[PDB]
Amino acid sequence: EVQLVESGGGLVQPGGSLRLSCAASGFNVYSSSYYYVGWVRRAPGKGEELVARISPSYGYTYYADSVKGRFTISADTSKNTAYLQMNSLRAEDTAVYYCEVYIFGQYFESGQGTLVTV
Amino acid sequence: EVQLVESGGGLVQPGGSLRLSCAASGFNVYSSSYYYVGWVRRAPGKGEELVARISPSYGYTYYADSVKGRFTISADTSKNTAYLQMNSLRAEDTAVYYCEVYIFGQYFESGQGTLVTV
Amino acid sequence: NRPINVNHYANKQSAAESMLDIALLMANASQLKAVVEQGNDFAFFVPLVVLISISLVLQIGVGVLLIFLVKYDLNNPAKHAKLDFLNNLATGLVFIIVVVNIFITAFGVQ
Amino acid sequence: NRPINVNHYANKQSAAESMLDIALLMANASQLKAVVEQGNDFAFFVPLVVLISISLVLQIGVGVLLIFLVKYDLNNPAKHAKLDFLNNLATGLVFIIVVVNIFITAFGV
Amino acid sequence: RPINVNHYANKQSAAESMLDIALLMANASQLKAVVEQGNDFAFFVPLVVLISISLVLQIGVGVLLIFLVKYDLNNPAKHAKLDFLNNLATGLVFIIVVVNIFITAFG
Amino acid sequence: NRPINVNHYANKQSAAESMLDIALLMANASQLKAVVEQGNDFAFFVPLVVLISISLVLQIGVGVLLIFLVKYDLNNPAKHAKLDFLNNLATGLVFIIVVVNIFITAFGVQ
Repeated sequence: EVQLVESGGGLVQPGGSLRLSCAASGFNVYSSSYYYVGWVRRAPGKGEELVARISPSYGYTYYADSVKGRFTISADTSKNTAYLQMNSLRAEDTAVYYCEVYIFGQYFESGQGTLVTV
Repeated sequence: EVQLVESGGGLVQPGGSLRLSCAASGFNVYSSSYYYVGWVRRAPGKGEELVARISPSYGYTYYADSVKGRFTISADTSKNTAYLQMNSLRAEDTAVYYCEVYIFGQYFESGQGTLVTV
Repeated sequence: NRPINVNHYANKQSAAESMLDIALLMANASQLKAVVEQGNDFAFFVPLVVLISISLVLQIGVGVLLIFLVKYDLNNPAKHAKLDFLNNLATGLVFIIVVVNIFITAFGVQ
Repeated sequence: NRPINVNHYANKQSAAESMLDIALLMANASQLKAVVEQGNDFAFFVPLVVLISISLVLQIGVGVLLIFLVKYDLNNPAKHAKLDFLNNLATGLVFIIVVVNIFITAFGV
Repeated sequence: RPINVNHYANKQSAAESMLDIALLMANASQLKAVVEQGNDFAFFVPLVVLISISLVLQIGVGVLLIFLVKYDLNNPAKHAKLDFLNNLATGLVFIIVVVNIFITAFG
Repeated sequence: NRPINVNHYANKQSAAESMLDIALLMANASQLKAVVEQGNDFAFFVPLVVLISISLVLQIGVGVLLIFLVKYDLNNPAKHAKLDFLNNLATGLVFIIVVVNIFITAFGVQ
């Protein structure tokens, strides 16, 4: 079974910082694999928003304009892990954040996700 | 396996000087390879900025316009270690500095940078 | 098994597409010359010249789009929205190109 | 919200290659007709017919390769061995098709 | 054991310059032939304009390839220039191909 | 900003070589046709046809080599030996193609 283990949610003051991590296991990975890890957030009364995505081998990254420059995603390729660093957290960042993994057309999502309250 | 080992953080006053260093291991390096080591800084309320970059096999260097002529990047290929000498630091230099490596067209960065300036 | 670098595969396809686009542009340039040399006396001069000119403009445009499709990296997730839009557009222009070449044939073979 | 599905991307590209191939197949067959209607009265009849026929056979072969490049799923990590080989072969045959269309264009003027 | 990748890219740019030189020679020979035909040829004006554009583009690409050889692909400060110059050369070389396709068709 | 991806750089340059080689194949094939159509009566027919034929054979060969260069990832030290050998060979053949096109020009100017 493919599993994503998610951690780092919590309660923080506005303007604070947090670091989510997502260790993925149960599938083979190589360099030049068409692989992404990312983070998606959901909140009451709002749509599902893709927060960040990384190609963990090549290091290319995407951010939503709502967090671009404030957030930063990174990869830990030999530990098959990704990290999302949050800084200058706004009240509007209050949401549940789910790790995304994408492997060659197969989409995997966090078993629970984790809650960020600002 | 690849690891970056990063050191030299500080909290010095304006006009002070510091020396970041970043060892790398897990890959072979040669008198000719497309190897780069560099330093990128990230700060609350400002974008990511590449501070300096070097090709250790060749000693060609790049610097930011706010950095050129006061910092100096260098590399010791005998111990696969890069150094960033930072001189005449300014309050605007208060940022988290992360080591970067590029090899084989694939990217690695330091797991946690350092804050350098008061 | 160890996978393909899918960006290199997609670039090599975009290159073969640019090569076939060149071969078609060179055929339609030859058709244009062979029509313009016959001139206004030919029974279908106006529509055939218009069709060939449209086809050439579209082909040069698709070649430019294929340059940009080779420029951007299909591994870069920030570029997905551009590579996807550019590839959809290139496929749609190649569709209009093939339709116009169907009509160029339907006139030329007379 | 999801990334590019590289199978749909490779399929759209292989389809566009097939459509440019079909357009060139029609252009070459129209030239073949125009040459065969002139026949042995034209000093380059034989080589131009040979070049056009070689182009048609090559590019029909490429179209069959592109049909297989559409059939195999670029998401499947085992089928990559066939997909890379056939995409190399298609690139080579497309290059030869270019070379022959260069000679067709030079000899047709 | 890895290559000096600057020597590789420099040597590629050398071959690209050499092909551009051979093409510029062939285009200048063709323009010489065209100008000896004069206005008695039907496509004289557009063929002369096509070859003129082709030569100007080729001189442009040749100067780009001079700079793609002078700057060092290992020098990280030149990566922005070498990237811009290489994308521009890919563009101008495409326009050169398209123009020589039409010069061929009107040949 | 991030360093040049040298496999993209070498791909783009080998593509520009392939494009300039195709444009020279067009120029040489047009010259060949213009010579063969004048035939044996031209003073330099034999050497000029020989030189243009050598140029074409070498130049199609270079195009095939450039298609093999793009096959190997310049990021991979396991393939640098083949990449450097094939690029040496391609550059040597391109130099010979230039020398032949110098002689083609020297006879074509007559």
